[PDB]
Amino acid sequence: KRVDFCGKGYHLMSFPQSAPHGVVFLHVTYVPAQEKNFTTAPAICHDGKAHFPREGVFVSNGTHWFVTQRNFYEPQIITTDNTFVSGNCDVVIGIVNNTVYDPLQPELD
Amino acid sequence: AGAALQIPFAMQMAYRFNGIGVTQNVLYENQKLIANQFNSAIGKIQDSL
Ligand SMILES: *[C@@H]1O[C@H](CO)[C@@H](O[C@@H]2O[C@H](CO)[C@@H](O)[C@H](O)[C@H]2NC(C)=O)[C@H](O)[C@H]1NC(C)=O
Ligand SMILES: *[C@@H]1O[C@H](CO)[C@@H](O[C@@H]2O[C@H](CO)[C@@H](O)[C@H](O)[C@H]2NC(C)=O)[C@H](O)[C@H]1NC(C)=O
Ligand SMILES: *[C@@H]1O[C@H](CO)[C@@H](O[C@@H]2O[C@H](CO)[C@@H](O)[C@H](O)[C@H]2NC(C)=O)[C@H](O)[C@H]1NC(C)=O
Ligand SMILES: *[C@@H]1O[C@H](CO)[C@@H](O[C@@H]2O[C@H](CO)[C@@H](O)[C@H](O)[C@H]2NC(C)=O)[C@H](O)[C@H]1NC(C)=O
Ligand SMILES: *[C@@H]1O[C@H](CO)[C@@H](O)[C@H](O)[C@H]1NC(C)=O
Repeated sequence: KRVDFCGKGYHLMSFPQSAPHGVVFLHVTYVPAQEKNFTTAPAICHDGKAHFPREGVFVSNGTHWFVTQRNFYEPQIITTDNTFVSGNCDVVIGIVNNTVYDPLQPELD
Repeated sequence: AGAALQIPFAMQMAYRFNGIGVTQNVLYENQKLIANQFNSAIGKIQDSL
């Protein structure tokens, strides 16, 4: 996890080869590509409660809000298993209104 | 690690709080105090210099 100790990018793995009086390291790394821009927010307010992502960031495609993982764009809908709650929505700078979906009660019809 | 991708600075500070074991609500609920403390700490360096 040391930055730039094993090449440029996120180190995946490395292979050694012998040279005359030396060694050659072939570093395999992961390099992110083809980014898009989005709107973002730190928390989400629902029922007077602030919701934070468990892992990921809240992003908006223009009209809807999703959670994604931070390094590869893979959007999902914001549920109570995606997030955790802390406090009320009066203290966070930049909080946004949206609905956080519960699975249990629409299972219970 | 590649191309520069923008992110707002308080959200970068929250990632970094996660990286030491503190949840990020602890940053967002203290943002103003944390920024005051950083500013006083930076203002103390030029005084010693
Ligand atoms: C943002 O993504 C959503 C996808 O959830 C698009 O909204 C539509 O949402 C309904 C119900 O959620 C789906 O049945 C549709 O298939 C979605 N797409 C369309 C084209 O109707 C929404 O269009 C996206 N917004 C932008 C600006 O890209
Ligand atoms: C990001 O910065 C913009 C300014 O560029 C903020 O927008 C202003 O919001 C205030 C309310 O606090 C309004 O009175 C101003 O009229 C807005 N200005 C513009 C140019 O839109 C925005 O609130 C900031 N975002 C956050 C999360 O603080
Ligand atoms: C997000 O939703 C909340 C919930 O209603 C909004 O809070 C209201 O804000 C208006 C204007 O600031 C007040 O007149 C109401 O009294 C508030 N309602 C409650 C129940 O407190 C909040 O304004 C919404 N945020 C945005 C940006 O529209
Ligand atoms: C955590 O520590 C900080 C000290 O940096 C406290 O904030 C200070 O509180 C004193 C009260 O004695 C104020 O006079 C200062 O102005 C505060 N500093 C800043 C930068 O706001 C804070 O109260 C402490 N929190 C708790 C829960 O004890
Ligand atoms: C994102 O938008 C900015 C302008 O706000 C633009 O300069 C940048 O090239 C865009 N990047 C992508 C991936 O769309």
